[PDB]
Amino acid sequence: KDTENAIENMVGPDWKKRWLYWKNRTQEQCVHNETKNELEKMLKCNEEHPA
Amino acid sequence: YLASDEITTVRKNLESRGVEVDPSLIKDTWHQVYRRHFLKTALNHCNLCRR
Repeated sequence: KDTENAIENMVGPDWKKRWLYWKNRTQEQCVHNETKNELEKMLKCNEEHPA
Repeated sequence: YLASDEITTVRKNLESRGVEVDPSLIKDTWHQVYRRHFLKTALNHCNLCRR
């Protein structure tokens, strides 16, 4: 849970959060989330990727 | 022209989807890919120059 909260801290709001509360990513959070999505694709392709 | 590290991004998108790729296959594919785009764009520009 701590890791997930830290992720939400760096990547910023969800899009569903945008429609729900009008609450969106900051520019740094936009960059963080795009990186996160590319790093989640990397783990989907390889679930055993080293830390 | 693709920056020496722009070759590395072309490699990453291909590496993620499951395509073995090396900087020489990115330079040969690119030289042919941009020879064609350039000339066909020039011919569309012909189509627009005509009027």
